[PDB]
Amino acid sequence: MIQEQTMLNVADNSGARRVMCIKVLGGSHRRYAGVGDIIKITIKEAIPRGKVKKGDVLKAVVVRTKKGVRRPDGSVIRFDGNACVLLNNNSEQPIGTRIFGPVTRELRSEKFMKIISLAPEV
Amino acid sequence: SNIIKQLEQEQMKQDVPSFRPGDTVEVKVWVVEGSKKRLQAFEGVVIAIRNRGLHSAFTVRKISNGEGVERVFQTHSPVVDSISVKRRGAVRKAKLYYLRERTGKAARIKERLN
Amino acid sequence: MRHRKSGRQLNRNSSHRQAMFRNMAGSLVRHEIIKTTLPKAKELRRVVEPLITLAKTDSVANRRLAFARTRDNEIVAKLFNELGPRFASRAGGYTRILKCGFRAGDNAPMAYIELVDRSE
Amino acid sequence: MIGLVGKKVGMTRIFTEDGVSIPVTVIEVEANRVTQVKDLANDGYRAIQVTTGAKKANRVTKPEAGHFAKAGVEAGRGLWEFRLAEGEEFTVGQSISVELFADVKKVDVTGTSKGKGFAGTVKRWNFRTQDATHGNSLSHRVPGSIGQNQTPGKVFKGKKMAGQMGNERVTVQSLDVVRVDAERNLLLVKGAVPGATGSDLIVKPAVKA
Amino acid sequence: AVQQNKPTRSKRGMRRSHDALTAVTSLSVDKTSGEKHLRHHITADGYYRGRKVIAK
RNA sequence: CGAUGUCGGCUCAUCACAUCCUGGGGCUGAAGUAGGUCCCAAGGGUAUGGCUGUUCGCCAUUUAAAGUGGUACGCGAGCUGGGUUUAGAACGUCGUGAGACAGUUCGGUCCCUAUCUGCCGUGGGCGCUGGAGAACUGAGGGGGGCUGCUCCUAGUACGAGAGGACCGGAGUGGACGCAUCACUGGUGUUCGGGUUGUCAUGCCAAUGGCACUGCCCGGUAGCUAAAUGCGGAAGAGAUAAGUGCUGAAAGCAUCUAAGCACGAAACUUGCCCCGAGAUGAGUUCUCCCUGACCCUUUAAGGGUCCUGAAGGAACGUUGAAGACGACGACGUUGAUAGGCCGGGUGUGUAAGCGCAGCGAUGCGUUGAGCUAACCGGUACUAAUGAACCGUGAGGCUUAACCU
RNA sequence: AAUUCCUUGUCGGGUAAGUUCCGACCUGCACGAAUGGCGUAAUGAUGGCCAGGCUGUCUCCACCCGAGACUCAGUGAAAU
RNA sequence: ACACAGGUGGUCAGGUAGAGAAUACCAAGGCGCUUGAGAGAACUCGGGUGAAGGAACUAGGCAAAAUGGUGCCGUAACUUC
RNA sequence: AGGACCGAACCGACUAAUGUCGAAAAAUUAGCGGAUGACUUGUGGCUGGGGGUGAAAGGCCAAUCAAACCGGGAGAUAGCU
Repeated sequence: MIQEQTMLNVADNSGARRVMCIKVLGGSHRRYAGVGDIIKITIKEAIPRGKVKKGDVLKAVVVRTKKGVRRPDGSVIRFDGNACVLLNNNSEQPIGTRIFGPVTRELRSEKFMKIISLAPEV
Repeated sequence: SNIIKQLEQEQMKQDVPSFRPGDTVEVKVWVVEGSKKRLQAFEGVVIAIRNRGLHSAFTVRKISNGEGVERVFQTHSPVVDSISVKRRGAVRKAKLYYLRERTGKAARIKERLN
Repeated sequence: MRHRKSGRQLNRNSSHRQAMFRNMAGSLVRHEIIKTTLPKAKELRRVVEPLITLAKTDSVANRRLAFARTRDNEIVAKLFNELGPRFASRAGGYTRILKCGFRAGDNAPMAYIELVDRSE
Repeated sequence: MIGLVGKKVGMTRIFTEDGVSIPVTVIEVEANRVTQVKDLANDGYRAIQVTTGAKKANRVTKPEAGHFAKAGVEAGRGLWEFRLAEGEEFTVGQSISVELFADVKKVDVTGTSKGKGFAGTVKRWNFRTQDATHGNSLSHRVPGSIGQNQTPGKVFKGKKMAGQMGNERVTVQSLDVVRVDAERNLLLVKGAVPGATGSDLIVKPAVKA
Repeated sequence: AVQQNKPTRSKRGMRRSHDALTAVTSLSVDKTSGEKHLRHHITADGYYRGRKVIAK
């Protein structure tokens, strides 16, 4: 459950380390983000050598939440600490070549094939 | 109810290996990948067990690469192939929710070995 | 909306509510009959009945649990020796509620909650 | 077509072979004997009157006991009515069973909802709670403004206010059927139906076919 | 929260209509004593349903 | 002017159409996608934030879109008091001065228990004409009506290419609304456990009181959402703007004059809900009551004696029903509530004794003991036999029917 | 600027976005030297602003324990 | 104005924990605040917990939460030292 | 040593909530500030109406103050209601 002003943990080594969601995309008057929705975020802190630095405003997609995604039977795969994978504005295509931590099967939507095919688990 | 209880016991799987909360449990779960019904594994520590007959469930906490995963499981589900206990853990408290904040050597528990 | 809830509040805090039955059950155990408020009588059945069924089989563990509740020695002495083994045949429903007019000071229904005994 | 009277008996779940769980509601539907067939000569409209369950032969009344004797069937609890579609005709004495719902796919479960009691305007009409600080005095969950001023000079009829929430008679539709048992007299429908465990449930096929 | 015009005997009279007291007149007769007691309540002498239960 | 509280915000809105979106069209300097503008249309929808007291506005990011307005520039006996518009104070400024400045800045008690109308709920009385118990019909009234994207059609039409549809169908989302706890959970001061201080139970032990439940770890039933289902419709009738056919007046021409046809989320039905107090009081079905008397102002009359049926109410046990009434269940020919039994769940290896250890403590007995509201049972307790209200076959006229 | 009307001056910082805040440029509507000028450690129930912590302040409320509200019994007001 | 949650100077001032006349539980000693009985709606008041998020609220972090003790290690800019 | 530091009694009264025909004609509750000093307090004095006192607000002087109260000028006067 990610609404605005939520601090996240950067899953990819694009350069960011701590980001904040400025607005949930995918509909009007939307409450919060979730599973694998697209969100427009800002970076609150980046590493000195990353591709991106502090102050940028670009898209992202959640991969791990503490709210947890629900399997079709009643199983949840809750995690510890919210995460996201950075993406370019116009092109979905992520920025980080490596992904730290697991992702979930619900993220598979062909545009995130690049992401799941760069996952260390699940 | 004579009806509700009847509708449950006919759907409950007969062989569920018993285990107290805290054991190192490995669970093989059926996973569906497009056109393949693969059987991926999941081994971790049980931190909670809910007994509700047919609606019974249990949780398993695995400290994966980087950050930890807390995955629950439906006991009487067709998705849960097998359940195997590795290390019979010894704790004297029902739910190990004090373990969600412990890490490293602080998280480890005692073996039963009675 | 209290759907399917149980346990009358009796216009008292948690402490006082528990504490009054501990004192009230003592009066019922000691005199075999009391005169209280009608709603207070109906709630006393939920406390005494266990304490009597608890006193069926006399032991070392039971004489402490019957002391953990009621906090008295004369109550535990009267139970387990005279009251306790006396209800041998009867299974539950040891007490009896009988309504009696109203309290002549505030108009509250009164009730004589007694045990099915008193053949002295 | 027609509907059948039932009783909600808790909720459970079914596990499909692939493992997908589906929330189902156990609806007992026993022998729905038909007491009165309504004719267009007496009524003008076409319908049937059924009953189910069984009451006590000391609690049932003389006026209604004669009604059952007029039909011949046993004195069941309650009496309901279902509309006919002109392509059917039932007989008095016919015991309509749950087997009629074998071919159906979507039904409209109808039942008396749970009595929420005299609820507040927040709990009832989904109002938004005002600020619980910053100086707010004696007003955190009230309805607030209920009108304009002098020009209207009155509260418009239909204004959402505090009233009896619940214990109404709602109709949940398009619930997909799952299993129809004739032996145990059951009916499994996906989703949650109205009413508490142990109330009536008029069950009829979907009008939105 | 203050009245504009005072009501009358007509208005004050209508409001007291439903607030009229009840009449029971269903006094029971005791099985043993044969006295008048309320329904389900004990008699003035402690007798109830025939059996003397208060022993007083 | 023997008082109409002033801006803005919160809350809650309802209405107009001069329409921001979605729906239907005409024209295009409309090839396509996408637009401009005009007409028809008010069913539904119609941002979140930064700065500002601001309405406003600029900015960032969205959205199908972020409409303009009325409603005392809606809304203080609903809230706020940040601004203006008290007394203190100071700055620039004006004045010799007290002081003054929609110039500025810091500070500054915002009253009310609702008789009436209105409105949301919910009963009592009576009527509906013999009384009662039910089941409906349905006049009429209310709710609901939003939409994105993806894919198929088809990368076809179109078009130098780049790009890239119409109509129609399917899938899956957001917001909103209704319902419900099976899963995920929160709560659960009535259940179990741990533990600090302390006082009491004579003391060890074991328990209990108090300290915000002492402080916390859990957690049943309910409740509930962040949880899970479901919904908006299709269609039909009659039309709007528009498109028409035939076709005169006016030999041609013309959608219109006669006549016939298509035509929108709008209107009326279709989907659910309330509903015969709809005094126009309707319909259907079943049930119960067919004793005599005197008077007479001989009136649809009065009063008494003999009978009081169906049924209602009352009292009780009460309830996933409820402020109180009301509504549902049950009242021994009993499963209504409590208790009891068993089970379930929770909690976690009681107590005692035995055993090892200098001791805290650990070990065995023992996953025992204790387990509130839950499930299935069992009359042990409490629902007493009765009395109360309600009557004795139901008016006048006329018509058609049986004698 | 507690002073600047024009003004949300302009530039830079901070924020994704800053009519307030911080450092400057002076074009001082109408600062300025004991109606004191400019600094200033410490101090402040002081004025404005930022960040960590922290949370039901809010997103959007949900449940629960008590005191009234509600019914019965006694006594019994007021503004108008 | 009252048998009014207010104001009224000095004195003695136990036990355990504790620096303490703080604070918590008790002693000596004195009390249950002169309306009660049910029910367990909205709403108000005083509180408790809270998923995910963490000032997005608002004029403003007002309020709540959080921090809190003893000993020890350690402690910047600036400074009237 | 200290108009020193933290902190009860004590004195004070910044925020917030309740209260607003209140329990109270400025209090309650939860937090605040000073707390060896220009501190605080008991007791008894002394200063008085254009006067007093005032670490100065036009505050305070018996719930009344940009000139108190009681009585008397006085039935002031009132182009006003």
